[PDB]
Amino acid sequence: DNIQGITKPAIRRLARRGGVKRISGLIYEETRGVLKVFLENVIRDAVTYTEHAKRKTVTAMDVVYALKRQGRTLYGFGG
Amino acid sequence: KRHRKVLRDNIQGITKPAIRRLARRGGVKRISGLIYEETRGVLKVFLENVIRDAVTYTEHAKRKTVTAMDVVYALKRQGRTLYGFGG
Amino acid sequence: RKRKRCRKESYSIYIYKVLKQVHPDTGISSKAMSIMNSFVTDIFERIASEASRLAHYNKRSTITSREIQTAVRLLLPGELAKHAVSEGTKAVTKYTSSK
Amino acid sequence: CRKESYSIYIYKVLKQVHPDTGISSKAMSIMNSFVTDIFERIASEASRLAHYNKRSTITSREIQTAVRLLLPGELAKHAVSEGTKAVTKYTSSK
Amino acid sequence: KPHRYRPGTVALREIRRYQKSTELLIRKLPFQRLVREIAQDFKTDLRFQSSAVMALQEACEAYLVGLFEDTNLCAIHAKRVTIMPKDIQLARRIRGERA
Amino acid sequence: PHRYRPGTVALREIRRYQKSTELLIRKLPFQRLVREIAQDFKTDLRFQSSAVMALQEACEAYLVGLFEDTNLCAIHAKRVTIMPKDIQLARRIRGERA
Amino acid sequence: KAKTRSSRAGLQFPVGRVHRLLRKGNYSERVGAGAPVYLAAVLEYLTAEILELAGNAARDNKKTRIIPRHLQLAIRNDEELNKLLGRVTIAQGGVLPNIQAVLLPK
Amino acid sequence: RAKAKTRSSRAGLQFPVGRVHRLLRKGNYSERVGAGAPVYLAAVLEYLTAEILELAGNAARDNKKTRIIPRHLQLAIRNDEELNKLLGRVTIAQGGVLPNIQAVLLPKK
DNA sequence: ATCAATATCCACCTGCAGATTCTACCAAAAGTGTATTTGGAAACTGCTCCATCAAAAGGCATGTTCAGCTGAATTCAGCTGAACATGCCTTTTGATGGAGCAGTTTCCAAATACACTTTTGGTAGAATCTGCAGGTGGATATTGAT
DNA sequence: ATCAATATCCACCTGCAGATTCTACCAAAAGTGTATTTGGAAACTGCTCCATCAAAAGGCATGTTCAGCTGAATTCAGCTGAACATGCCTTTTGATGGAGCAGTTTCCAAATACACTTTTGGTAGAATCTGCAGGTGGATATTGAT
Ligand SMILES: [Cl-]
Ligand SMILES: [Cl-]
Ligand SMILES: [Cl-]
Ligand SMILES: [Cl-]
Ligand SMILES: [Cl-]
Ligand SMILES: [Mn+2]
Ligand SMILES: [Mn+2]
Ligand SMILES: [Mn+2]
Ligand SMILES: [Mn+2]
Ligand SMILES: [Mn+2]
Ligand SMILES: [Mn+2]
Ligand SMILES: [Mn+2]
Ligand SMILES: [Mn+2]
Ligand SMILES: [Mn+2]
Ligand SMILES: [Mn+2]
Ligand SMILES: [Mn+2]
Ligand SMILES: [Mn+2]
Ligand SMILES: [Mn+2]
Ligand SMILES: [Mn+2]
Ligand SMILES: [Mn+2]
Ligand SMILES: [Mn+2]
Ligand SMILES: [Mn+2]
Ligand SMILES: [Mn+2]
Ligand SMILES: [Mn+2]
Repeated sequence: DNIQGITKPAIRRLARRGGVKRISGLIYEETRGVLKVFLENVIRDAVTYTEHAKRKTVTAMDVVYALKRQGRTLYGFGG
Repeated sequence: KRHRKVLRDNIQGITKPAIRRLARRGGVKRISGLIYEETRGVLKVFLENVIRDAVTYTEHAKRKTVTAMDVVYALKRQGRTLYGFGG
Repeated sequence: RKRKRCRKESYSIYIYKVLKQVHPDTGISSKAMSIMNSFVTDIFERIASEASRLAHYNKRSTITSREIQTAVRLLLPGELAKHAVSEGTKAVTKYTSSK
Repeated sequence: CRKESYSIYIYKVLKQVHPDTGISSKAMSIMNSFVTDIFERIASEASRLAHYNKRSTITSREIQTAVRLLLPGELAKHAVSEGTKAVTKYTSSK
Repeated sequence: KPHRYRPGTVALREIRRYQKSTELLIRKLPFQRLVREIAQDFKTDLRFQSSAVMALQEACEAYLVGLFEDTNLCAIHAKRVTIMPKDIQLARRIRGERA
Repeated sequence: PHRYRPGTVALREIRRYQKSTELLIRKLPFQRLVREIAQDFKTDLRFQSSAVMALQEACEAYLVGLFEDTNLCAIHAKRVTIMPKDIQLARRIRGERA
Repeated sequence: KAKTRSSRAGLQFPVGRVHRLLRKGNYSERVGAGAPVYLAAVLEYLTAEILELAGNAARDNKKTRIIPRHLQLAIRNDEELNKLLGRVTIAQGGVLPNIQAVLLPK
Repeated sequence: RAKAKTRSSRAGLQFPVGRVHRLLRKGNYSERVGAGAPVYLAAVLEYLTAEILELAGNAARDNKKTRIIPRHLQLAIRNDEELNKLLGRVTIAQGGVLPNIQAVLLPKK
């Protein structure tokens, strides 16, 4: 499974940047579930932008538009 | 030519038992004594943000009356959509 | 003396029609109708807007049934979108058969 | 397939405020996204304003109200100022 | 002899009472008074459509009833039954509001 | 043998990664991940490298702020250790759940 | 010989008006002929799905007439409508009955 | 005949008054755009760019950098009460977070 | 396990307010016919993007130790909830005066519409420069022991 | 707090590759100049809809007393999660080759835009219909004390 590729030391760095000092063991599987969910919502919308344009490549703008729909605006790849 | 009574301090009109009724609908069983002033603080901020925009919509339309639609448009900007008044 | 008159437009007559189709015996209060009217106008804007974006995104001057459909896929939860996409396609083919 | 950014205009504004400082390419694209972003926020609100009042035209008056609705208090105030400064100086030239 | 409900019992009855209902919970003249005071600080000599104060009241009460759900979860997360300002504060910040 | 007290490396690690701005999930398992998920939607989809880089930026920020939020919830319950129930509460209050 | 487009598409919703509204709202320079039809259908399907559940909610509370409480119950108890309307307030709707278990005696 | 002078120049702006006019037109925001609208808008846009780059630049000099990088943008925006709210739901690629350690987590001594 | 005290449910009635049905003008679809776009269907590129391959490198999985954190159990002071008298002030309802929506008309200041004519933003090699990978060498923090 | 002892960070320097800034062009926007439609500010003006005021009722906010139970504090053990060293392995990174595409250009059938002229669906009051708000009283549950 590829979700398990998102490893414990990576999830712990994110937590360190997010300012967490101590981390419970059940967190990493919890985190993967949430990351999983996030990626789906965003990609579902992005591919839907792709299919509409009759393209086969997902563009940066496709992800930017999806992220805007989801209320999470991203700067630096088009707006 | 005539005047109204000065409107001042009306946030205290939002009484404690009303704040207690709202929390009950919100599922609160027990309430700290300091809650009531906090709520008033939060409500006031809410109302200002919402009304400011409502009035801005009024100033723009060159009106003197605030309409339900002004308030519904304000509420939409602010991300809290209201159904049932022109919604 | 002379007199002046006005006119408003809502989805009320349609909402009532659809109400009678599903619950023939049931009625609807004004506040309830007004809420329903608010709902149509809302969904109408969300779809029209997203459709407008899709068109502008692909350097297109025209909103077609297809922009509407994609928009619908983006705004509705699956199985509300699955049914909606279905009902709408039914309407366009039916509309195209009798010209 | 020609593109378009606000880069040269941002670079121009960058050099007016800090002559000595430059901007990485990634930073520039972030700014380009910012300008594009706010532009849409203001235009939309202006479009909304016009339609609400059964109006066909977006005027500076619409931008100004839109700017009021979208910008935080001290930022609305300076922006509203700067924009009027820009329209007046534009009318000056006859 | 005199009868007394243990503390919490009347609270639970009230929670049930008011969740079953849909009436406005702030009294209507003091709320109106509050709104006219605030609105008059932005612009003077305004008037209000009735539906506009009622819209504002519905919107407010909805906001607070819901903040209280979120506040209530926060007290509980901290192994308490009593809501306090830090619960509202925590809730308002996670939500994305402030001060 | 020298040993730092538990918590001392952590406060050091927090400082490192807040002071910095690099991506924190390593790029290939992630790129790999994004590609699996997408084909739950279509096949022979293709990705601009910048598109996967965009998704990765979107993810880490999301998770980092959720982690800020989870952390406040943990401290609120007078703990220093975040747990699933903290992530649960933060996502509920945000509106992503229940 | 006149034949309303709503009739042609088998819809209650006014395909004609929905056409007018797409135009005078400026979403694009031109509007395709199928767009208001598809849209009017989706509007009609969604008001149908909601009124269905709200009617069910009125009958279970022995009422003939739908009131805003029934809209609110129908909406907040349906997983997908609740998502669609997650940021919507229904005037006079109330909340769903819910008491955290931690709060009950026993 | 006569001698051309760009609307940006007439308004004393660096930002493209002409381009902002075209974009308002081709975005379908209204049937018509007044001549004052793009001027006003372009000014407003320029001003916000100035305010950000001002503060983002001050931060680059404090890291001894000639070049503004996203970190300085992120520093500038998230440290200014108002810019931070305007951009409250915006992610800045390669921005990082503001250094902040919740005090409870620091040692007692 | 019973009892007294409460509160909540839940069905019965009925004029009346609020919802339905109905009427008749008329605004706005619909039908026609002419005038414009436009989004394709085929034909062509250059260019990103996959698909592999294989070094070398940090970075990750492991397992053991032990610090110290989370949660449990107890204790207690004081705060908040329940209950009741009292009386203020909201709620209703109603009449009236009057501002100011909203409906209309008429007319310019202002926008749109071509036709041309510069002028600029974008683009692509060539020509300078700033971080950057690294290296210290030194300070700065930290831990376990007196 | 001092002392000593690892361990880790972090400023002072420094040549060089990967980027930024600089040069030299051009199609495509932007600007001008002239000729015309036209949206919407103004000036009324009818008339809803709002702002007060007030009387009279009786619903609730208030203030007070008091004890149940909650929150805060302490103490403590067991068990989880941090830190660390070791060692294997996944990930980076660095070109290469070739196909599967998005991006253009250009051509016409097909689709959409308009303007009038009917023709009908939708709306506003008016005239009927009618749930059910509100006011009850008996049962059925619930709570808390002997
Ligand atoms: Cl989400
Ligand atoms: Cl070395
Ligand atoms: Cl000693
Ligand atoms: Cl002409
Ligand atoms: Cl306790
Ligand atoms: Mn049915
Ligand atoms: Mn009693
Ligand atoms: Mn203008
Ligand atoms: Mn009547
Ligand atoms: Mn080797
Ligand atoms: Mn009193
Ligand atoms: Mn040039
Ligand atoms: Mn140039
Ligand atoms: Mn360096
Ligand atoms: Mn280095
Ligand atoms: Mn010793
Ligand atoms: Mn080089
Ligand atoms: Mn003419
Ligand atoms: Mn006119
Ligand atoms: Mn007493
Ligand atoms: Mn006691
Ligand atoms: Mn121990
Ligand atoms: Mn008819
Ligand atoms: Mn009743």
